[PDB]
Amino acid sequence: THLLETFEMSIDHQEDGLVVISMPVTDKVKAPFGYLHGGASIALGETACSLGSANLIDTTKFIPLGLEMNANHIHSAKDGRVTATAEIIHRGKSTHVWDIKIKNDKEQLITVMRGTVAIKP
Amino acid sequence: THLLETFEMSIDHQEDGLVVISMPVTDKVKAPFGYLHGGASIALGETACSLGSANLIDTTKFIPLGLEMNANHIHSAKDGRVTATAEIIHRGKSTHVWDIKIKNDKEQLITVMRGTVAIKP
Amino acid sequence: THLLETFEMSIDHQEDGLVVISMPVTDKVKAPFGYLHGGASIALGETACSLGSANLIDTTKFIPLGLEMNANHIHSAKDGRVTATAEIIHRGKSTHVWDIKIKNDKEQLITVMRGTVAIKP
Amino acid sequence: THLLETFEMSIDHQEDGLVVISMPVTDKVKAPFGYLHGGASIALGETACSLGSANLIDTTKFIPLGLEMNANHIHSAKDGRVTATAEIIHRGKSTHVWDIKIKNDKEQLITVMRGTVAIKP
Repeated sequence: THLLETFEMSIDHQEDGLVVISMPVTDKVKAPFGYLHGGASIALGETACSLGSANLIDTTKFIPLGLEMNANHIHSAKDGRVTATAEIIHRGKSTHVWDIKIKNDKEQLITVMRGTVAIKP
Repeated sequence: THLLETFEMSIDHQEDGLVVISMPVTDKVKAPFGYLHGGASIALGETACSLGSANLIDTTKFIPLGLEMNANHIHSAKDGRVTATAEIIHRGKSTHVWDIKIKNDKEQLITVMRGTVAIKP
Repeated sequence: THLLETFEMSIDHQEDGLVVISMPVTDKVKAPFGYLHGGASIALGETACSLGSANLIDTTKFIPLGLEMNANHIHSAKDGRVTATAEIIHRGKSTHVWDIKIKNDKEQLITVMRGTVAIKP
Repeated sequence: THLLETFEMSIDHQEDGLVVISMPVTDKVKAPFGYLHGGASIALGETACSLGSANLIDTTKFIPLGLEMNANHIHSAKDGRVTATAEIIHRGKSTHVWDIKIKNDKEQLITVMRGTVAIKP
């Protein structure tokens, strides 16, 4: 699990075109200020659409590869859990485009993101 | 320190408009396939331009807040260290815009980013 | 109207937090290849959020200013009209964040876009 | 031709990995307010990295296809010409990543951009 383990990520739900993953906001993933580090949030998002694209393709002859990621940071989180919901926007043969919304415990948007995943042999 | 300590980041060089930060590529920050997780590289970059903006303002009066971040993933990193060089593009009164390039051991671009930092009271 | 005139843009529908704007796909807005220029589509989207943020503020005291825009180009538009649907994501005091989806005649996603608008005196 | 023609773009310089293209700031390309419309500036940049990728490939067999564009608007352009300078960041087999900086007359940064171009058969 690597990073996924380091961040204590858990997959709450998966279906085709949809991934919901969450993680605890701990000292380990805070910025020094400290509220959850924007980078930690983004890493959760990239994990979510990587898992999604992997679930949508044939693992045996293909591999999903993050190509482009972008993010707006909105509210902050200092405790509880944050939850990322990745929903697919486009399911191209070569690329997938995902929409990711990351919320805290108060249902506030913490980060809004889009990711582009290349599908490679 | 928090995430900065979790990822074992260290500043190699700072001067007005420039930050160079690096970190070792360990299992703790890999994706499960065995290469540095794209989100960890992005976290490195967000950190670099947050420090850079903090270095340009009166921090008794203002805080830097990451507003928008984007990133292209280019080559991968399996081991060694990765290094983020953040150079400022625009130092405005209310927003700073940063260019960040991240490279592995063999000087390959792993990630290129742009970061928009809000300056808040 | 300017560019909005040059592009023959027109507002299909408007309400709080929502803007639907369309334009004809003409030779004037085409890339030298056969289809609508990606930059023309993005200009439609940026106009859409600018109008929406304007509709959400006191236009006699503050003014909306595009700050950051990002776009995925998914499908092509060869003819007919394209339509941008901008829905607001976060309505902050100093920044508005918008989701924009642009579609052609055949219900295909042409462009998906996120736009950040500064609110300023 | 087409949008290039509409915007009166002039290719000022080309070499491998570099494209300099300018255009006049006319009412045609203004926002209503109105300075140069952000979208017009972005279309100029997307044009520059499209031409640059075309210059790098066998256009008897391949075409450049804009995949992702992002942009920070910085200063505004009121009149004269604006100039887009596109330099390549990464020239991959199937995708190219470009930096584009767009300036006005008074040497001010109007727009900074990163463009991701797909190389398609």
